[PDB]
Parts: sequence; C-alpha cells; structure tokens
Amino acid sequence: MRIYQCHFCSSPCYPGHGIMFVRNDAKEFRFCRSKCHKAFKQRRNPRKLKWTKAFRKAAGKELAVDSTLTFAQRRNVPVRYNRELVATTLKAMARIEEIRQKRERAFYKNRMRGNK
Amino acid sequence: RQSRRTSTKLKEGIKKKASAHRKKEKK
Amino acid sequence: MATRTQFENSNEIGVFSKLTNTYCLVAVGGSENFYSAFEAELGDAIPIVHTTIAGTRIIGRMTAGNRRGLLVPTQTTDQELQHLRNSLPDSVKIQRVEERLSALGNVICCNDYVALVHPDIDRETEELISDVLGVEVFRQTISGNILVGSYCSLSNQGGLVHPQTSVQDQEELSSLLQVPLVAGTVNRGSSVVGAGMVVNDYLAVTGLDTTAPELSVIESIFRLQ
Amino acid sequence: RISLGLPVGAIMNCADNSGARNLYIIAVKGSGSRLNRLPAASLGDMVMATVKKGKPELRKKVMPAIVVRQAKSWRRRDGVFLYFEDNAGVIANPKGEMKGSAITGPVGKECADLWPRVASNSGVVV
Amino acid sequence: GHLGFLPRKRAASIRARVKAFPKDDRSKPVALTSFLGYKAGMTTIVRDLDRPGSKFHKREVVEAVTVVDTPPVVVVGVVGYVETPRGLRSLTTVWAEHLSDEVKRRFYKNWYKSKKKAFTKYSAKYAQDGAGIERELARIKKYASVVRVLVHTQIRKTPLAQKKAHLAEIQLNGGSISEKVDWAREHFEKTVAVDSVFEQNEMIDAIAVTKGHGQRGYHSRTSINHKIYRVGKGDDEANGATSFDRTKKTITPMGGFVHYGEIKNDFIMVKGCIPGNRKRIVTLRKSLYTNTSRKALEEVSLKWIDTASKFGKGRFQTPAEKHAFMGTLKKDL
Amino acid sequence: AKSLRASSHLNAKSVKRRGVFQKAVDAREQRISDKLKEDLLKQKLEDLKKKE
Amino acid sequence: MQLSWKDIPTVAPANDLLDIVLNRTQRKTPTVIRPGFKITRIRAFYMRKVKYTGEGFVEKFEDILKGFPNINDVHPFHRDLMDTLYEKNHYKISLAAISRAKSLVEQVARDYVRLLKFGQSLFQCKQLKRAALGRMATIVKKLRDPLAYLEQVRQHIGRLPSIDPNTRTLLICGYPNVGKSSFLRCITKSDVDVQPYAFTTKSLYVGHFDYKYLRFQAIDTPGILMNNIEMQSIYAIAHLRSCVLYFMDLSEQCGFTIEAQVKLFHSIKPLFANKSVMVVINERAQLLESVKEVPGVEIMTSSCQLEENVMEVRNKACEKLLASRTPFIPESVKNLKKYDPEDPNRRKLARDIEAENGGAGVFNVNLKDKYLLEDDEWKNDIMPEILDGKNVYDFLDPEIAAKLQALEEEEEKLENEGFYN
RNA sequence: AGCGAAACCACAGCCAAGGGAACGGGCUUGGCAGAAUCAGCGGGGGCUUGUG
RNA sequence: GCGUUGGAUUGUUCACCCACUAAUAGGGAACGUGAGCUCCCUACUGAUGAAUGUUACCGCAAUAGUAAUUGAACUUAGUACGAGAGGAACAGUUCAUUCGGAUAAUUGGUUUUUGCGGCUGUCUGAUCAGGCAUUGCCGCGAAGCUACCAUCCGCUGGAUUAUGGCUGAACGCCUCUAAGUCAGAAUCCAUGCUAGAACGCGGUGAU
Ligand SMILES: [Zn+2]
Repeated sequence: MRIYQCHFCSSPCYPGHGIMFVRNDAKEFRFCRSKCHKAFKQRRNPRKLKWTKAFRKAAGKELAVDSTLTFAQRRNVPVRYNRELVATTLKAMARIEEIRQKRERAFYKNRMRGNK
Repeated sequence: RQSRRTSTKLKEGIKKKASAHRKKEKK
Repeated sequence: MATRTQFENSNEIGVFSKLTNTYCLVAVGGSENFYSAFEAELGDAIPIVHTTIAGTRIIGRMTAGNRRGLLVPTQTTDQELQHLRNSLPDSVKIQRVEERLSALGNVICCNDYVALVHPDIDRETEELISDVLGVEVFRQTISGNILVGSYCSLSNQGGLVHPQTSVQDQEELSSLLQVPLVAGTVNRGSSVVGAGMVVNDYLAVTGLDTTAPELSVIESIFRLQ
Repeated sequence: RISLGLPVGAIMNCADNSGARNLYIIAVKGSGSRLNRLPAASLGDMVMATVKKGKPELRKKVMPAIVVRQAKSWRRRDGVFLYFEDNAGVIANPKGEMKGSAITGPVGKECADLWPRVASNSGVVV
Repeated sequence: GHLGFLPRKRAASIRARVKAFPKDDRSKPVALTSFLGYKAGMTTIVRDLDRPGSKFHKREVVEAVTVVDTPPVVVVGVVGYVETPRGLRSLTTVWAEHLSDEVKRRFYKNWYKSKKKAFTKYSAKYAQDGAGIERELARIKKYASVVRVLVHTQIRKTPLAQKKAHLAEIQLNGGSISEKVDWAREHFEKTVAVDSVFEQNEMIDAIAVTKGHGQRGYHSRTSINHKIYRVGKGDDEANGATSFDRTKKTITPMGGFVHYGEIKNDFIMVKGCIPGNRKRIVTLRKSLYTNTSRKALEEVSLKWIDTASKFGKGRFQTPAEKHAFMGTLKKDL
Repeated sequence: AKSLRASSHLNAKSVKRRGVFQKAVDAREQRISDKLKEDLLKQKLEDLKKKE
Repeated sequence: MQLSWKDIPTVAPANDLLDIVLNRTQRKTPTVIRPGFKITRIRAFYMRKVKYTGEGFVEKFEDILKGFPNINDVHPFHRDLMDTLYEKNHYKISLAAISRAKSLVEQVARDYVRLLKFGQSLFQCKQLKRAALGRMATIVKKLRDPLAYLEQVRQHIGRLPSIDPNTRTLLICGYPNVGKSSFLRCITKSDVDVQPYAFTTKSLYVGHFDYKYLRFQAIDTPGILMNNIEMQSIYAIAHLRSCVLYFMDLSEQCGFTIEAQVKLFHSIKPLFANKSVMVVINERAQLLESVKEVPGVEIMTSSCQLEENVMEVRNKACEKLLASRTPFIPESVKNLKKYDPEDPNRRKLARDIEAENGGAGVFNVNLKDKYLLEDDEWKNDIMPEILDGKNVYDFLDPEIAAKLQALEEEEEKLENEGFYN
C-alpha cells in the first residue's frame, strides 16, 4: 500500500476511494473524491479555489516549508530491514506528529494576531 | 402412454368398418 | 550451455524474466518449472528473485539492470521494492526512477559496460543510469524502431538484433558496443528478439520453439562454447 | 473481471504505427448471447474491426483487434478505479504478434499481463 | 424468474429460522451448531491473497465485507425431540429458573400493562433439590435423539431500542445424549462467547429475512459458504488494528455505523454481503459439512480495515486524522 | 462440463474431507471448554462474594 | 491441397448411406399430418421433406468429392503414386459417377416439388413424396459398386505417407533384402521390418533426419525385378528430386547374384541419369567397375556393424544435395557442475520440492527463506507499512534517529524563545 | 363523510376424461372442496411417418 | 436434466450467404400472444380473516415447488502416441460466460435535505432579508428511487438406463439372466433450498 496525496486536494487517498485518471501524456492523476474530479474536467486551477491545500501552501494560511515537512519526502532507496530500525520509527512518527501540530499551532497564533 | 377406453365414434366406427369387410368378401 | 524452457506455455521468456551476471528475476505464479529451469542452470551461487513489479507477472520487459545496479519503474509498490533489497547483496544497488514511461525493458538495453536508451527520455534518467550502473549511456534507435530493448538482446560477449537491420547500422553500432552484431531471429522467425530470449556472459535462455538454425546463430555470436 | 465500455458499433482510435487511424467494431470474440442486448467489449479483449480511415493496404479487410484503451471507469484489485482519455485499439494477427513496431499512448495493465508481445511492443505502460 | 422460490410471500417473523442443522460427529465432545446476531453495515477490506495457482497470487486485493454485531448469548432452556415415524416431536423442553427481563418480555405482546407474572409458578417448581426438574431432564436423557438449546439475545448490550429478546433454537452436535444434557445442565443461565462457536478463516452460511420494499421482498433467504474474516472481542481495544497497520482504532467508523450504533462488544466480519439490512437479526449456522476446497483451506492475512465514515464521504479514519490534517480551527481555540 | 450433482466433483471432494478443517474445529472446541467454562468459574467468584 | 490426406470423412456402403439420410428426413422433420388440414399446409409439409432429403444426399456427396484429391490436378509424382496403387481410370469414373448422381438428386428435387404444388388431394400429395424418395433411393442403390471401392481408397490414402518433393530427399533402393532395412533402422528412428524373404515392405517407408542444422528425408523403396509393386519403385526416383542410394552385397547373402545387380543398373538407367547416383556395397571384382561406365558413380566398401562407416554414407550424401575492456564471469558459476536429470544424489529444485508437498497449482510459492538478511531470526517479516494517514516508507531510511536528534535540538531553541503562550 | 343511478338479469358458475352428430354448462367416472373478504394482471370466455 | 445468435432483401419474402458461439435440433398448444403487431364468470399473484379452553413463545413437516450452466488457462507435456508433421487425458488448481439469489463499500440516470455558493425576471426609500419564479438557471451534494452500470454466493448420498461384468442354468459345451449378483448417464429419488396444511400435530409459560 501507499497513501497518495491528491492532485486537486493533496488530501490522503485511501484504496477503494476516489477515481484515478490517465492522460495520453501518461502520469497519475489521483483524486480523493468525484467532486474534485468533476472540477478538473472544467479546467479549474487548484490554487484559485480555497478549500484545498494548493491555495493554502501558496498564499500564507498554513506553513509550506518546515523541518517536520521535509521528513515526509517521497523516499526512493530500499533498505535491508532491521527489527530495531523500524521499532524506532513507531516512536519517531508519533513524536514528529506532535511537533507538526504544535508549530502549526504556533503558525495559527502568528496568523490570528491583528484582531487584538 | 396410450388409453384403453374405446370412444363411441370408434366403437361404432369399427362396426362400420366391419360392415365394409362383409360386402367386400361377397364381391 | 543454452537452455530451452517455457513459462505458461508462452514463447516469450524475456517478458516474464530478466537475467544478469549477478542475479535473475522471476515472476510468481502457479508454475515453478520456469523457476526450476534457472535453478538447474544457475544453482545457489547467484540469487534468483521471486518477485512482482507493480503487481504484474510481466517483469523482464518492465525493468533494467546489470552487475552493479537495478532499475525499477515509478509504478513499483513499496513491499515489492522491500523484498528486492531483502534478497540482493551490497554489490548490487536498487533505485526507483520517477518517470513518464514505465517500460524500462523496452527502453534500456544494457550490460555491465554499455547502455542503449530512448532518444525521447528525460535528462535526469541519463544522469542516474551512468551513476548507479557504472555504464556509458547512448541515445540511439535501431532500424527506425524506437524501442531498443524489445528489438535487441545484449551481453558482454555478443549482441542480437532483429533481421530488418541495415548493414550500415550493424557495423556502426558494433563500434559503440566494441563487440560484433548479428541481425537474426529467435522463436521460429519472430521480430521481437530481446523479449524472445534472455542472455548474459555464460547463459542463454530461449523459448521452446527456437529452432536449431536459430540456436546455432546464438551459440556463435554470444560465444557459449 | 473488468467493466465493459466499447459496444458493437463503436469508433475506437488507432494507437500503433501501422497506417490506420480508426477501427469500427462489428463483433466481439468470446461473447455472451444476451436477450435484447448486443454484447460489449472491454480492455484486452479481441474484436473484429474494419478500418474506416487509413491506407489501401489495410482497408477492405476484416481483422481481429486488441483493445488497449477503454475510456470507461473500470475496477482494479488494488483499490482505485481508473479510465483512459479515449477509446482506442491496436490491430494484430490471430497469434498476438503486433503489426505495429511502436505504440503511442498508454496501454492498460489488464491488457498487458494477458498478451506477452503487447507487453513488449508498448511505449508507455499505464 | 426462479421457480423454486415460491411462494414469493412474507416470512413468518423478523427472525427467519434455521431449516437444517449440521449432522453429527459422535467422537467430538459437545458443541453448539450455530449463533445469532444483528447486521451492521458494510466495510471495505484489503488483504494479500495467499491463494496458490492464482492470477492474483500474493497481490493486494480489495473486497467489501459486512460486520454483524453478535453479543454473547445466554441459555435459558434445553429441549428433547424424539424420532417418530412422523418426523420429530419435542416430548419435553425444560428451563433454568432465573430468566432475564428481556426473555420474559418475549412472552408478552404488551409488557407495560402486564403484572410480569410469567416464569413464576415454574420457578417454585425449581425450589427444592430438583425432584420434578431433574425428572424432566431424565425424561430427555432416556429417549430423544437430538437435544436442542433454548437461548436468547442480550439486547441491552445492543445499541438497538427493540428491548425484546429473540428466542432461537440451536441444537448440539456433541456426541452422546448423556453428555448433551450434562453440558446444558452446567450452562443454564451462563453467557456463551462468540469466539467459542466460530474461528477466523472459516466457511459459514447465514440466515436473514430480506430487505422489504413495497408483494416484493421480505422473504427468508439462506446463503451458503461465506468466509469469516475477523472475530473481534469488545474488551480488547483496537479491533481495526491488524498485525500490519497496528494503529489503535475500532472497526466502527467515525460516529457509528450507518443507522447503527457503536460496536461496544463482540462482532463477526464475514466475506461479501449477508441478506436483509442493518438492525435485522441473522443466525449463522456452521455449513452442514466439510467443504474442503482451496476456497476454504486458505488462512487469511488481513492488512487494513477501512474505518472511514461512510455517511457522506470519508477522507480520514480516526478523529486523530482530522486535526493532524486541518491543524486547529475557530471553536477549538 | 460437469454438474454439481455429477460423479466427478463428488469423488474429488470426498477424499479431502479428513484435512485440517476437522482438526481446526477441535482446536477451537477446547476454547469452548476453556473461556465459557471460565464463565462458570467467574460467576462462582461472585457467588463467593455473596456467600461471604 | 497439401500432401497429407487423413482428414477425409468416411463413406458409408450405399445401404448404410441410405439409412443415414432416409432416416434423417424422419427424425429431423415433422412426421404427422391430419387428413382434414388445409391443402396448402399438406403441400408444404412434403416439400419440407422432399427438399430436405434432396439436400441430404447432395450434402453427403459434397463431403466426398471435395474430400478426395482430383488425381491429375495434384502432382506429377502423386498422379503416378495413386495410379500404381489404384486403377486411375476406375478412380476417375468414381469422381464422375458421383458427379452425375449429385446432379440427379438435384434433378429429382426440382422436378417432383414442381409436381407437388399441383397435388390436390392427400393421396396424390403423399404418393408423390414416396415417388420422390423412391427415385432418389434408386440412384443411391446403383452406387453400391463405386462406394465400396471408395471405402478401400478412403483407408489406403488415409495411411499413405506425406512426402515432400521440394525437400532434401534421398531414395534407398536395391534388390529385396540386401540390407536396406538394416540401413534405415539405425540411421533414423523409423521401424522397418528385417525378415529373410522376398517382398518384406510393399510400400514407401520415410525416415526423417537432420544434418548441418538442415532438414532431410530418406525414402525406402520396395524392390525391382511389369507389376504394380515394381512400378511404384520405378517412379519413386523418376519423379522425385532425389539422389538414388543403390545398395549391393559382396557376399553369399540376399539370395540374388551380384551379376543381376549390374544388369539391373544398365536396364533402368534411362531415368536416374540426371539425378546423381550414389552406390554403396555392404571376374568378381572386375564386373563391379562395369557399373562405373555410367557418368554418375561411386563405390565404397562398408561394414554396417560399426556405426562410423554407415554414418560416412550420410555425410557424403548430404554434401551431394547441397551443391545441386574485459567481460565478467563469476567464479562460483564455473565451479558448480551442469544439471543431471537422472542423478540420484543432487540439489533439489522447486519442481521436486513442490511435488513432495503435492500437486503444482496447490502449494503457495513461499517468498520467505529465499532472501539474504543480516540475521536470519526475523525471516518471518512483519512490517508496519502504514502509521496513521502516512505510510512508513515515506519516513523509513537508515540513520533517521540522528536526523530526529537534529530536530530535537530545534525544539529547545524554539521553546525558550516563547512561541507557546 | 353526504347524495346517488343505469345497462343487465332462466338458473348457477373448480379442474381431467368420456359423453357418436364442427353441442358442452347441469349428466357418467375420477381429482378434489371449509366460513368471510380486499389489491393486481390486462389472463381466458385410432387418421399419419422411409425406401417410386 | 440444461442450453439453442447477429446482418444486406418486402412488385405479390413464398431464394440465400460470412460473423461469432459448445451448439446456433425439429415440432405442438388452431382462428396460440389479430380486441401487444405490418361495471357477464373465474384461473393466477399475493393480502387479511371467525372457528376448534383463552393468550403467548419455541417447534415439527404431511404436501407443493426447486437450479445452476458452459468454456478457457496453469501443472499432468511438448510425456504417452507418431517416420515426422503434429499432439492428449484422468488426478490437482484458477478464472470467466449466461442464469439465479442476495447486497450498496465504491461507480452511475438520480433529488421535492427543494442542502449550500453564483446569476436573473421582479422589488421593498437603499445596503441587509430573497418575498416570489405552473419545480427559474448553473456548480456540486448526503439521504433515498435504483442498475452487468457494480460486489458476494450458487451441495453430497442413494437407486438406475445404455453399457461392461461375476457366478451360472435352460440345453451333460457355451452364454451378463432365467433364480442370483458388482460397477455404471448432466437421469431418477433423496440431501440441501422455498412455503407451511388457514379444519395436520407437539412441547412450554400465565390464573
Ligand atoms: Zn480532492
């Protein structure tokens, strides 16, 4: 299995959910639901519409570049597997998720300032 | 399966076949 | 040294297997006889890899490799990529390549020294072929045909192409690979020859309808005995 | 099993470099005799097709054809549902040997496992 | 249409009945033959198919499975049927004294107005060392070929407001009738676990009354050979967690099943689709025989359970999956 | 083609009967004699909470 | 068509061919009519029957005429090959009597149906049906003479060898029981009877072999002294593009004199002159060189007990027909032996491992214990794969704990500043 | 919820076979049949055979 | 038992040809389905229903109906078999066709959440509020109507026909048969599946 970021949403696409499209130029057009897929037929720009992350990563609503976001790189090189090198990943991913929300919560308070 | 009732048109259409066998023999 | 076996009663061995100097690739199915033929010929010296690619039996004509590395398409799943590193020694590297095209067996025709690729490929691939495999990369087409791994089978000893090759493209291309070229057939007069058979320095595996006049050509150029 | 989308009397386009441009489907090989419905063809299926637009060497001839692009959303056993841009098909002889040396456009995964030379003759798979 | 499904008419009850029962193996010790529960929606499932000789050998495979809410079930009586020239004839049923409100409620159509005086002068028939009670057991123990058990649903445990326990007969395929009764003797009033009838990786049939519409539908249907994927237990947290996925979550989607509640106890996950609809009572029998096919030999390795909310759409799995993606919002802080 | 009531599949699915799935029932049959009989023992604990 | 005839539908011996078709018109078509019907339905009832059987025999003879080759249209050899075994003229009339009969059953159907549509009462209507099948049957009854012969030819052409005149052919000839049967026995795998009498093999025995990666076939001939068995052997060399291997014996064996073999060569000389003759021998020594007068001659002294000298015949005959940076190999591959299939003590393959467990499409091909790890304890692979909306592989790399510590230091430098208020 | 016709009407209306007469609807021999009532359909009114 | 196709011709259709498939068998039910074509009676599908101590719960099963079907692929193999050309099958497996029964997790015509955004015909002293538009239009949408447009499921014991036998008379031999007896067809009959006789029955609760 692989959890795919959507082309339109960049929201997690689970197996059995969504509709994939294959162009004559041939690369993966993966969607999370039919709503996004039917918006793609109308030739709408993802960065223009607001309910996605494609807009939010560009304008300045949620942080695009961070130390916790680079860890989730599309990894390429296969590894030999060790019983303890994957036993640490369990506690690692649980730790990074805490920091990913907290620095976003820090980004939230730097966004909400200006109302006071 | 076949029947074993003689329908009356037959039972008397035998007599009228048997009568024709009587006049046939004489000539 | 040349063998004659089958997979799923199909003449196209090189579509359902890829053979190199250090390893071999085999698709998993009901039949083990296809695995057994390589198990008889090679033994427990170099590994044979029971695997799928993207969830397909078609494996040889979707991947590329030699003694130093192995190339696998973008469609390759994580677990299949996992089992491949679980099997192979540190002498052979493995890398997934983010691409437009999946057909690596159709594009890259490679041995331990020289690699022939597609002319329409991106620049990042050519930079990654020469780095990992330790080979020289060339953008060239054989006899107007655009997919070169399908219509050529290549090793360090000799190299086969389809019979429709001009004499001009036989001798000029033999200077690229530093070894002579013979334009002939495999599997009772079939054009697709690279997919029709698998070959390295010592072993040559052909489909069961490969005739004796065809086999004598294969024994000559690839120099088995 | 996979879903059907190219019925009897469909205009599938050419994907190989034989000469032809489009193929007109008259009958489906390996079909079910339905009541008040003409049988339908899917991906990797063989179909009798006559050339509408092409060359004089290819036209006036009735020949089998292997569909490589479906253009109606089908099922994959790996969760996701997909479909191609347009309905298309390549021509081949009864064995499975390709008349065309190279194939432009995508070729389906369900067609490729079934046919060995189609898996070799393909430019871009999936 | 099909001729054999005639008359296409209304079932007798909401609870359809087990027409047949599994044969007998006299070498075995006593075993129940079937089990009851309630249908609870449909969930997507993925696993690697370890079926040999297959076009999908070792590959990932996606399939829809139904979850049926099956609580632990309680014996309230035992029954003896004699073989007759005229078939079968229950010569005696005999019960267990301490009956629940739910069981007794099955004996009144109007529970509210009732004086709740039911198994009472029968409960004073119990009040001694036995005498009359142990007599009727000996009655059965003497004659009678098949020994069946009276049981009912624990519906209070259920997220359903129906409150009225269902009675279903389930026979015993444990050898010797002396054992049969001396198993039902010990097991009066005792609650019976679900995992002690069915294991994972087993073929079972199911019974249910079908989805009525407007005559059309509302018939008893039995489907045959259906593989149990998952037997879960309510006390164990993380039912959704496989040996692979291991993230702590319940099989219940976010905010309960569609028109059905949280699964706060034991359940069965069966291949494909049971007849009827959610809320409907299903009784699961253990397939009458041994169907040794490779369709039945394979032991399954589940990968991931789709616990997304099916009401509307599901892009996420846990509530922990909503705020890790959304971050934080207005009503939170 | 052969029916379900034909002599082919009848003889084939008669030899395999004595496989694993007669013994997997016996392996589960002990869990019926274990945790369900522990339910007899657990309610005997609460009866000793009442007898004290 | 092609050179192999076996796909010939069987010919029923007249009365049988009646009871196939004269019965077909009774099972397949309706059979019952009322006398109180409308006349146009009785008319049509019998037309349905007469015209059905009218096509019935025609269809049957369409199978026979098209199923047998036309003698002259085929090949100059094969035209002779069938005349030498069967009367060519009797065969041609057997093609022409059926052809006349086929146009006669069509003649009955066109005539009697045209008479039937004008049959008013039932008894005219019915009798004209019986008349139709009556006239049809009489044609078929006259055919009991040719169709019994066509049965003998159905079986004899059915077992006849399929030879190819264009392929590299080599006739094996000589006197009866020289040692030509002992020759074809060991050179190629074809059973030819070695029995000490006159005409042992009455027919052409073909023996396929391969030399220099090329296809050859060796054709044995019966034996020569005009008879029918004699004429088949004469026209074997005469019409086929072949080199004649004539065999002689320099001993008391065979029964025939060496002097008879010389007079055999000169008398039948007119045909095999342009074929390039090869002669092998298995007052007395001089008259062997009187054969050498003929433009195309060879003489060899041979022993057939040892396999080399008999093989050298084949080698010489095959030559006659044709005219008219460094590579890398691992050390562990060269060290290990080649596979031996009948070896009692060897390493076991998947073919033998999966047969011991049972079947072939019944044992699941186990991926485990065929891959090289660091420690072989965790060969039973587990792998988490997915951890809450994000798959493990996206984070999975070596020395990530060090990269975690690099983010752990970033925590203390952003906590003391005061981002959390 | 109220108001409220007419056409029509010998009499009833279960199958199967037999009842010679393009006649079955009451008869003969059987199969059968439990009071009471609502909603559908478009439902009904010893002949001859294969070889002139 | 179970199956039996699609296209050019109709001056009166009174002819046929290649395309597939396992195969594309013939007929009957009279003006068959011409009151589907160029407020007379009742069969049938179902639904209630008085009555046999009342009421209720668990059943039983007299009887009636009945169901699956066809093809390919892996191993057996390039083995038997054969001069070669060619080339099986049983046993062991995996899918598909059509039929049938379910079912909504996704897909899809959906829809009167008449859910939310945008625009208009028309305005209210103008923003707001949409008040309204025979159901105003557009984007999308859960709930439902609901589909080869999707997914799951589709069984094992007897007794036989043809036939092959065993012992063996008639008839001092022989013979599958006369007295016996063994095996055996998608057959039959059970098992299983549907309903439960409203005038078939049983057990058990309450005074
Ligand atoms: Zn999206």
